[PDB]
Amino acid sequence: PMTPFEAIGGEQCIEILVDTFASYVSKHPDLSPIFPDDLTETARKQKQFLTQYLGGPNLYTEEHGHPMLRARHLPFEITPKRAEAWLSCMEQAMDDTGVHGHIREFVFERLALTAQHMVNTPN
Amino acid sequence: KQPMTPFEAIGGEQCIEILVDTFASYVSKHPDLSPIFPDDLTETARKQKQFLTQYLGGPNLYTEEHGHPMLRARHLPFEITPKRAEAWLSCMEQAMDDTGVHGHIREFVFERLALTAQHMVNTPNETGEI
Ligand code: HEM
Ligand code: HEM
Ligand SMILES: [C-]#N
Ligand SMILES: [C-]#N
Repeated sequence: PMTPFEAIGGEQCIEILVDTFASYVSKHPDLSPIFPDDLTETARKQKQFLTQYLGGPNLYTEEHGHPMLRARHLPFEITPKRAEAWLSCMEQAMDDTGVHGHIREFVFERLALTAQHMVNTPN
Repeated sequence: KQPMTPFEAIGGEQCIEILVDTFASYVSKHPDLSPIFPDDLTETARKQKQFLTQYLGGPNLYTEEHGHPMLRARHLPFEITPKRAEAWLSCMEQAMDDTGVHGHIREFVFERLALTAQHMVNTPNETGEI
């Protein structure tokens, strides 16, 4: 024991985490313009990626191949301000789904680092 | 008579401490690598030492603290190109040279590490690399 995926609560917790996150993303002025109007598909892939990243089944790469995550974000203007907005929505999502304690810090530190890596545009 | 574990054969903790500290120095200077690593590699180095210790047959310091390495999953968000894997291995080679790691243990460790690096690659090659 115990993968971050099991510690965070498994599929059930990822489901609601990402559903709540997508809701906040869709309502954030800094993010809603660059995401799809319908985030269903986006959220489906976010669940895949977070699942596989945190030690669950290899959902994302089994369907979409190599993650190449920064490259998939290149077509979008991802500014430091937008990275902040993203993490701000993940923070609220984790608060709303009960993700606390060491797993919260573990996951958020790694997504904050990842979000920094996605930045491809100055403010 | 017990053969040495690979971790013993390389010189144990004192070697792994020196090798990783040296490696992380090269990493932080490598233009292909430093952008994606944290600015302060101290936590990364601490984890690398723990990983490599158990990776080579020492105690399970990494798994006991962090859980299963699952390194391909843990590297999923990071832009790991074939080039950056070679840079990684290049810094390890230089680090091994600086720390005195030679012989069968060096080739055993490097060849295993070269397999792991290739498995971390999660971004296609760039133009000219086909
Ligand atoms: C730094 C701020 C970020 C912004 C502004 C951003 C924005 C976006 C946008 C607009 C898309 C397109 C969605 C679609 O076409 O369906 C996308 C895709 C995606 N993003 Fe993010 N993102 C950010 C960071 C992250 C982070 C930290 C992760 C960590 C897991 C992540 C994982 C993904 C995944 C898995 C996809 C699906 C890619 C695909 O297969 O098409 N992103 N992102
Ligand atoms: C192939 C080129 C590689 C690149 C570019 C690379 C890059 C990175 C980066 C940017 C991180 C994030 C640092 C952090 O969050 O602390 C990381 C974490 C890590 N890497 Fe690598 N890596 C590579 C290969 C390897 C190899 C070959 C090994 C082991 C033999 C390894 C073991 C680790 C470990 C244990 C961690 C810490 C994960 C954690 O517990 O958070 N990596 N790597
Ligand atoms: C990406 N959210
Ligand atoms: C990884 N270093």
